[PDB]
Amino acid sequence: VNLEESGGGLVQPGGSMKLSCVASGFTFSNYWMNWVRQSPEKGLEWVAQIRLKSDNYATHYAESVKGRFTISRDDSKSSVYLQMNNLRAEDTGIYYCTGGVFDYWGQGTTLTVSSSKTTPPSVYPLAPGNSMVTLGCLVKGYFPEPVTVTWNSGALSSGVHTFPAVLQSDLYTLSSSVTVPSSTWPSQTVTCNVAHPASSTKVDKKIVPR
Amino acid sequence: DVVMTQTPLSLPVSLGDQASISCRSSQSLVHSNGNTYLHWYLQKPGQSPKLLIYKVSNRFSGVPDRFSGSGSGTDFTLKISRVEAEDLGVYFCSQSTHVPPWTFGGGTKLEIKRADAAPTVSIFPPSSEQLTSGGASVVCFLNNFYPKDINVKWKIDGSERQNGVLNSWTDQDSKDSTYSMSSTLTLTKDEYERHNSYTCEATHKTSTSPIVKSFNRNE
Repeated sequence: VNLEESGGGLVQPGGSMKLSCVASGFTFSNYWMNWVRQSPEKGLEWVAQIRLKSDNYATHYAESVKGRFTISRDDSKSSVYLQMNNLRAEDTGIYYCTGGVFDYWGQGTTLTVSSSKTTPPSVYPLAPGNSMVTLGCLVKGYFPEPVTVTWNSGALSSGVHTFPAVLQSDLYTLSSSVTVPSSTWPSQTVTCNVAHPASSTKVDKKIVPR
Repeated sequence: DVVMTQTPLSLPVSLGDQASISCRSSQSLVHSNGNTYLHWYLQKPGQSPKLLIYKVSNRFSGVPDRFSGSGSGTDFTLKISRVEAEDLGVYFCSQSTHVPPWTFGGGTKLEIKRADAAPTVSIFPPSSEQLTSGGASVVCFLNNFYPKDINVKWKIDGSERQNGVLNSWTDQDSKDSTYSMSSTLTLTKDEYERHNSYTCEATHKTSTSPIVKSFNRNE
């Protein structure tokens, strides 16, 4: 099956945010839907729960999100919702839309509760200044997470390393490297694609020789 | 709230051998009916958790026969017969008996103990785009090495620098069981143009000598 989450992003402390989750590959109306989150300080934490029409639309919440979060389903649209009211910094994490307990997981959306502003990334080409040649892209000064890196629109993936973003006074910084046979660059172009959905921005950087 | 405890936090295992991971709960989660609402999950790096085993021993859809789940009452054991490279990741355990709430374990990281691999090191001077904005990051990639233990040293004109360095490791890659690391020395443009030689040095188990890549601003 497949579960796709939507919404999230940067929210200032105290604000509100709605998460939506479209489901397919199974019958949305015959399963318990749960929202689960993950973070380095909490680990995997069950958040909410909703049941069927034949269960009074029953709901359950974790003790820490009760009174602030509202789980809601829509069997017509095969969508679960999570209206999150009075968000605090503790709610920052990766939220997974799930079905059953916990049979099926979505990809997960990222929620960052912070009062800084959304900033689009700067993408810098990393060209060399061996039978293989390694190229790179440096992604600095964006907020919040995440950004996704691909190379040649995903056509290159076997020799790619993408590193986790680290937060500093320069906002987020991450890097990505790709390794291709040196006889194929720069004759066959290599381009890194950096997508930052929080800022509605995508950058494509063709790595050219210095 | 029932507490799930997974032991150990991390486990190394060679390919072909077997692996066992313990998951214990605060109380017996044996429902009045049947056995336990005990579920096992595998979260490969960069992905979401995926249900492997449910109700102690039942294997979920598309789970290979090498994943087996034992245990009863408070103790539960997940086993992997003939470990494969795609098996690496963090294994979790959840419980659905005493609910709410539904609680998970801390997670056990499965690490493939592969042969030693020396890093392939590549250094990159700052781009012209970044220099225009007044910044100057030198990037050093250390790719496809094992074990994960590694030290990176940045030297500027033969002098070591420690502040302005940003380090980032990837998780183990299932395609070759190696790790990779990115080391970034970030300077202002002003300081960068007052020096010539920039060097990252890798000290790793695979070599008594550090692996060195360097460049001069006189390209």
